[PDB]
Amino acid sequence: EVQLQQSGPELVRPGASMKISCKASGYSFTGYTMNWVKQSHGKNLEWIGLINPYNGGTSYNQKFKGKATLTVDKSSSTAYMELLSLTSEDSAVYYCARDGDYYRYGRYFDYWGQGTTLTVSSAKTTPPSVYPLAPGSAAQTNSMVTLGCLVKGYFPEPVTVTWNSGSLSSGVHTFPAVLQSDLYTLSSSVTVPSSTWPSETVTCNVAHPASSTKVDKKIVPRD
Amino acid sequence: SSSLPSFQLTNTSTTYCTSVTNTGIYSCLRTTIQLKREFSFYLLQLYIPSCMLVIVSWVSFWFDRTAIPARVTLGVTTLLTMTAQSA
Amino acid sequence: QAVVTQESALTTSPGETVTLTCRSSTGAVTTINFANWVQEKPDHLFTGLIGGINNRAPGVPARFSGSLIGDKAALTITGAQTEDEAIYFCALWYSNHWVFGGGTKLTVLGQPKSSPSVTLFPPSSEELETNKATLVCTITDFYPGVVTVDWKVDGTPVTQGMETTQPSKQSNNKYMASSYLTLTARAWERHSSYSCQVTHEGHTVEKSLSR
Amino acid sequence: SDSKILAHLFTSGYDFRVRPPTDNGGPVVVSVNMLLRTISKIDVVNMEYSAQLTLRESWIDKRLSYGVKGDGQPDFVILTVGHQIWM
Ligand SMILES: *[C@@H]1O[C@H](CO)[C@@H](O)[C@H](O)[C@H]1NC(C)=O
Repeated sequence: EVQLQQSGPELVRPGASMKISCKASGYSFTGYTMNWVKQSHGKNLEWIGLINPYNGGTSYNQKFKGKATLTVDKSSSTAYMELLSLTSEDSAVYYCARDGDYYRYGRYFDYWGQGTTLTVSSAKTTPPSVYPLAPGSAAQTNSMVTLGCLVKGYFPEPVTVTWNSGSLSSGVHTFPAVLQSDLYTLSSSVTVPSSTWPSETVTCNVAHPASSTKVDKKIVPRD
Repeated sequence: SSSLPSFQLTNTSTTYCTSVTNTGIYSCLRTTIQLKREFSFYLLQLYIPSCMLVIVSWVSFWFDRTAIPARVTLGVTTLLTMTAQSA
Repeated sequence: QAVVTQESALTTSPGETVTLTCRSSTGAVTTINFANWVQEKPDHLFTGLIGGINNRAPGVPARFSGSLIGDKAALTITGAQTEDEAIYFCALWYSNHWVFGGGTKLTVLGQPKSSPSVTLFPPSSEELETNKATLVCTITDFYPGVVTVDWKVDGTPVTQGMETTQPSKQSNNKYMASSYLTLTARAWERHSSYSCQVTHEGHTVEKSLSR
Repeated sequence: SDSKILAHLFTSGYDFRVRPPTDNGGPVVVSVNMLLRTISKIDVVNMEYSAQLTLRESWIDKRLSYGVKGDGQPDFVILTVGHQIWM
């Protein structure tokens, strides 16, 4: 089989510039052209450029003229992409996609890399602020009740959320994080039987390795 | 490199060959290709069989004098085969 | 300069035949557009399916087949399978560059459809005390993973301040999502009622609350 | 008839040096047909072979459009000498 292993995720500040790798294996490297595709949150998949390992010839998208630079090292069978003048807009996941034809441009995507997550933010490390949330009063919960925590304003990702220090690990819903003005925010909810609440304590454990933070918060019933 | 039947291209070089002539000094470039010939054939087609042929010619020495059909055959046969090789 | 349009999402059953389209804004999708179809599994996995003139990526099942139905590109799956449930992107070639489409979220049902279990949470007094108050709307146990979430403050639709995550897969192959509402402290105190409307398939669930 | 049409095409400002117009700014699509008459003089030493063939190319030049289908005019006109078209 073939593989297209790229470099790991990186985090840099606006104005700087870094270079993503894409080490190929399992085939004649000089025979297949490499594409580079940008997957952002705000925008769809944006094709950047392609580069022919044999000729070294390149063809860029007009949108990325000067923003990207495709090079290639035949010896190590690796494709490189240098992104210059990084801004908040360039924060995305970058893939390297192989062309499918042997020593000719067939114009069709074959194999892809695992992707490289590039985050370009002008933010400092912020410890997470945890706020609880109690259920509403007007409802019929014959079976069970739903409560949760809200982690707001942390940087960078990720944060790990558990319940009762692991005692409650069945029933958890940790939703994806959103980017709310330079800071990240997610919320985790756990559904427990109404008979076990609020008779038994249910606390929210949140850990943030990037700032060495581990704050807890017990959920308190609402009037 | 495989396009050539007779030779195998070993090295390519880009040099300058600017020379001074009676009409003036003219700038000049020179691309150079180096060609080595395929030795494996002549080895296995001529050198190896003929070496064995020379060796075979020696074993007539180890034969007795009375064995005319043995030594005469080997002598003539070995010489005739060598001629074909040359052709 | 040019936009490629796909369907939002399509639903199909195992064994049946589904067709994904790829419409160009510049006109009819001709053969020099070199219709490419890319499959996206969860966890940012990508693979090529159908490309260029009549080329196929290695290992692509026989059920996958490309065509030019009407005046747009088409990706037809004859005899759909459970593992064919992913996001399908089509890319068109305008000679200078490639252009991808919005992508279609194809759902192959491995279980009966499920209505969303939606719950609304008021901003905590600890959070309501300072900075900004936040409404949380957790959506769970819906299938297919396609939901439209609308907000209402004092009966009027909220055009600003709302944010919703992409439907993430659950443990039982269902989907879940969360919606947030950003407001100022004084804003929350003024309005009479808040409401979270979630649209799944053809039905609508409503959660509301006051003060 | 035909000579009457060809003149009308080149009375307007036409430039065979200019690529034909496209509905959406795209590339000119040339459809190619090939007819092989003879294959001969295959050479294994020089890595070459001689081939005689008929090349047929086809493209659309709206500048050269002289009619609608439902007119008394002939579907096609043979281009005479003295008139250049983009190729
Ligand atoms: C080119 O390679 C040959 C051996 O194949 C060598 O003799 C020659 O010096 C080389 N030229 C250079 C400049 O390295």
